[PDB]
Amino acid sequence: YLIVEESLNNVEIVRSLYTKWCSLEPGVNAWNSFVDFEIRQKNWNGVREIYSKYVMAHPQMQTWLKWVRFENRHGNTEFTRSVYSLAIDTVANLQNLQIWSDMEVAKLVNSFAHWEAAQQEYERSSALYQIAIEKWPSNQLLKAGLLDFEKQFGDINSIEETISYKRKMEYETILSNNAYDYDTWWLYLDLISESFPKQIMQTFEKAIVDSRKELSKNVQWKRYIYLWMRYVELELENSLLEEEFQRLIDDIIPHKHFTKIWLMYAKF
Amino acid sequence: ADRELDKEGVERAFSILEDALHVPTNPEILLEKYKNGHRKIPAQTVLFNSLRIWSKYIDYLEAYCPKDANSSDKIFNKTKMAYNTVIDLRLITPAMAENFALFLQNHYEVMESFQVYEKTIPLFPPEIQYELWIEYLEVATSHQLSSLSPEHIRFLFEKALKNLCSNGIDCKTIFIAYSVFEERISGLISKSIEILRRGAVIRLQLWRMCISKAESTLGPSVTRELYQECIQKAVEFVIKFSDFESSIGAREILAYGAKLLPPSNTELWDSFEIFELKHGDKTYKDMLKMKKVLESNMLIDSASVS
Amino acid sequence: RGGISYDQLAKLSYEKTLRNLATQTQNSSKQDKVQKDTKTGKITIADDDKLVNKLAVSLQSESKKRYEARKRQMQNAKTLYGVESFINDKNKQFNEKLSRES
Repeated sequence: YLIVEESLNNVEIVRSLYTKWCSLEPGVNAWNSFVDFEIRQKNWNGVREIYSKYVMAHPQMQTWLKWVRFENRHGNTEFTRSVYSLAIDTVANLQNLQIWSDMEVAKLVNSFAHWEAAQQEYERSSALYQIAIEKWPSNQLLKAGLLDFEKQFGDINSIEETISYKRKMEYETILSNNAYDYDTWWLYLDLISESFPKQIMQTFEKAIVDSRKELSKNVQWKRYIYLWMRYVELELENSLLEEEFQRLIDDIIPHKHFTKIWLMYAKF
Repeated sequence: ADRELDKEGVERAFSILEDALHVPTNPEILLEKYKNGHRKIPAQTVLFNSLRIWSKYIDYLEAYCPKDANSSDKIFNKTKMAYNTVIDLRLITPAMAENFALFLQNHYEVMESFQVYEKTIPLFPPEIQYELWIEYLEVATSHQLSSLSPEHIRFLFEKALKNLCSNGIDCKTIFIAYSVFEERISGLISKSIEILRRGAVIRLQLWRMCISKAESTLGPSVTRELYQECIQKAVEFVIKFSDFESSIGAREILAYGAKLLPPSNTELWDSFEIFELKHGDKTYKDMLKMKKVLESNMLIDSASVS
Repeated sequence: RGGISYDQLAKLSYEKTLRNLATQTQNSSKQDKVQKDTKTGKITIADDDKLVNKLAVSLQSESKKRYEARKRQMQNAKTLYGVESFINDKNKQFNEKLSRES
């Protein structure tokens, strides 16, 4: 019906035909040929009305991101962020319906941010990553896509702040999977001692010395020992040295109160 | 441009060439309407697209900037916006993307040159990213101004190393750069499982062999696990490597000679292996002759099968 | 790989004829309503007779072109293969059809 009325240059009959055909919700081949029809006719106000209806017929990001590929092709900045504001609110407004996946919402947040980076407003690029991670703490892809934005456009202390978290989650998930890989402990502790000094920093050192029997194992405890020792220390030292010591207790009594704690740790 | 650069100043050479490079409002529509236009739309409007115009414009800027620029100067602010406009126009070739990152590192803008590698790798296809990841990972570990944390350098490898072996490239160097730097900043032999992954990706024999030398320095308990995993033409070479490991630290080696000869055709190199294992001793030419006897009998059995 | 579905094939045939209609307007440009009778109920549309002619000619041209592009395929494929035993043309087209199965 269309290409005959295209051939007759009856532009008002293909438009009336497409309005009916897109009312019966047929699929994405019809709408994409209907937005390509108005580009031919230069009706820019009409094709913007279609994408208002096209996102309501096919709610999915490749229809929303097609509409921002339309607007960024024309460079109208006032219209593009209006579509960007409508796209990210509808994900928030319709969160409970569960129709956009975690990988799917990450494409919207990243394409919003990388457009704001090209519009020289880095403070809007940066703040939306915080609202999206808080608004969705579940999806790791939006958190990980937050990092690549800081890598490209952020100042170096901000990257190191965020880098320390992704390394924290990835060291945590290997050690929960792999039982005794003692070389990842000696970095995971030093991940927290370097950049995560806090109650967690002490706590993991408990959680490590929980996991600590190998020759490969016990020197990790030596690390936790001095990590504790650099900062009780005798009390945990006696609990670990209980592995078995008659000569040790005779060595302990002669040089514990007589000489130090460092002498006490020498027995261990 | 070239006649005016000699007769008049380079500022005059910029100004006649600035008029070429106005990026008006929208390059996507103008590029497409020019390509779809059947010779009617002039190329006066889509003159910004031309790479040749940009490179020799930039090469005037990068030659005119002083050796110490330090971002206070107008020209270093001018050549950086002219370089960043090429990346935003997306017409940047990978040798030109190196020339800008090199440009920032000479003028002490090192921590912004890591942004330069970061922006462009996404845009390029692999087999070209491998040459940018060498220059990016090397500045991270070798250049003196780059003060990046050891968990940040390890991010730059295992973001690349996972991404770049996913599309499928040999990646012999990146494994070694993640292997070499681990002693200079961290200083433990986690190197093996970092380099085992080179041997077992999903050349490779030349990554597996040099490192199984390295743990014989440290400790024999993590050598012998590799000797087992090393054997699981190329298969025959792996068997030879296992025999060498046995010599460093003999019955397991001879039985391995059998396992390798039974791995595959010819097997004379394996005979050289067992002969090497026999020669290594400072006991009786009896087990050796028995060995050659067993190998000869196996060859006779193969002839019977044929 | 694989085949193309009918909804996808109809779009590509839709897109191809638009490019034929685009260049037809470009080759033309290079050289230089609705009335509803209330009594009958009928609707009448006034349109250019040239564009009705160009619609009618192009469909005949596309019909002849596919008629000739298949006719040469009939004459070529008859004179390609003669190795396997046949009896008539219907035997030849069937045993070739067995070759596309494997």
